[PDB]
Amino acid sequence: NEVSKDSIVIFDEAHNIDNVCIESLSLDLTTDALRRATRGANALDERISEVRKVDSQKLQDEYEKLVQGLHSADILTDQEEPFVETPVLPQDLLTEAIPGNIRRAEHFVSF
Amino acid sequence: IKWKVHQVVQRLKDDLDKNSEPNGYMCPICLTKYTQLEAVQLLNFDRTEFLCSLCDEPLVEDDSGKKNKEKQDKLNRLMDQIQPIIDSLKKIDDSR
Amino acid sequence: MFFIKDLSLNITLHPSFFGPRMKQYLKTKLLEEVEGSCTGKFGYILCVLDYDNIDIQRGRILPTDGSAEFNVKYRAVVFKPFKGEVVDGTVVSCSQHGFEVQVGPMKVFVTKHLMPQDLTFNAGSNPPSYQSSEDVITIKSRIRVKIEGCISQVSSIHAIGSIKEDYLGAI
Amino acid sequence: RLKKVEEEENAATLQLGQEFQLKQINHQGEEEELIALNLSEARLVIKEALVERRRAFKRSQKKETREKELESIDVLLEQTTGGNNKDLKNTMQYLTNFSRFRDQETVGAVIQLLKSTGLHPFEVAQLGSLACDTADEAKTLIPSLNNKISDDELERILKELSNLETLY
Repeated sequence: NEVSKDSIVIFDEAHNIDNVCIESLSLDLTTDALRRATRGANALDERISEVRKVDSQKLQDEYEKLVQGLHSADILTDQEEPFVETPVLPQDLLTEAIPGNIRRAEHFVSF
Repeated sequence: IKWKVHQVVQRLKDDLDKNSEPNGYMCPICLTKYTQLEAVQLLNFDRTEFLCSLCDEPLVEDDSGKKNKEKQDKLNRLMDQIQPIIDSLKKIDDSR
Repeated sequence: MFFIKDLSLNITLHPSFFGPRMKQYLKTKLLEEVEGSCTGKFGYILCVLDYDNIDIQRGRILPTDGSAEFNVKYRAVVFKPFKGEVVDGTVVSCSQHGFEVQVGPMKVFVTKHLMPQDLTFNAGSNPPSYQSSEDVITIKSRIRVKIEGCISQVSSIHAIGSIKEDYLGAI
Repeated sequence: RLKKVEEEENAATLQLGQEFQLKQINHQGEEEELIALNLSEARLVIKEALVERRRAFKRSQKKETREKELESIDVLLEQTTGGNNKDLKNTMQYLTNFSRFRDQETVGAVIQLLKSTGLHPFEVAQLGSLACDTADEAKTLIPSLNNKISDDELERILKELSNLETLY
């Protein structure tokens, strides 16, 4: 973001950089991680149920913002950081709207 | 300890889920409870009340609807009391 | 919802009805103990299909009695009361703790807990009307009810339902 | 045998019951797919069966205007069968009350379209028995349909069905 396009670039002793390249886009799955994901999804689901019970205004606001199709750079400021950081290269990102099948919070949780 | 607290949690959660359901009925002559569906199949011809099969007694409704919030609050405060055990369990799962 | 399938029936015939013309006699018997009937496996049995070329063709005399047993195969229409989707039924009778909706053949009931608590039910109505905007119980009373579950029993069909959903109760 | 619980709900995400599943076998040995039906299609075929059996009795002793039709098939029913079919009276009242097409030809054209589309049978039978012209509202009604079908395809079928069917 804040680099000049016509600077000077040098690299030193990166003769094993292919391994860094490989791990830049490689990932593993374990059982306990799956368990933690299940527990986190359940916690998020119950939190969403509680929030829908107490004040559905924020959820409806988020839902309509997704109906307009805003994104992380659209809504988030600089001082707040994205939770799930962008895993893929920005040249390959999707920039269109969220589908209605996962647009609702409950829909996305079930998804 | 984990099995007992899990059993307590599931027991009280299903107690609250069951207490959120309609209370049901009973015939106090035979001292036998009756579900809402059992009341449905035991109605009168008038389509107003429900008569018992054996005692032929007009069904009187079970009293648990006010108990729903009571069991919810008992669940809440019991979780509050048990919360240090939950935190210690979390730290134990952190440990080996 | 209504279904079509080939279905089998076993029927006894009294030996007094061993006259020379019994095939259409059995067809008649098939008519008034298939049409207008209820079960648990197939629900309310509406009417028969394939009136011609029906499949009986053979029968056994029961050993201890002169009754002759027959096996009948036939296409028909029944009703299958599902659970979990919307029907726009009509209400004929009501109770103090909920209305009894007659969606076609059965009488599905909605408990006073199964109606939404924010529905503005007034007990001083004839019949007791659980209306908020438009779903006033009338002789027509088209109410969008979802069957929570049609509980199956011995051949007397009963169902339960609720209107705690958007456009549920509302058409 | 193992007491074989098999808990199953009936919905439209291909969540179909065992007792009425799709692939059966008919008694002559040929495969028997499930026959699910539309409300207007049932409204047609009850009349078809009634006129067929009535003409069958006409040969026996020889050898679509709903207000007339319900009472006429009623008196045809108590011509031979009994008067106990009050619930069956309720059923064809329901059929003539909420069946999406009063006429046969619109139903026939819709089925002629669907025989080319090759949609899911129970799904499209539920859609046909339903009487609505709003695809997104139907998706809000049934989240099973909301998850299954795209709204664009749902409305692109719904409008070319809605222009044909008799609006109410």
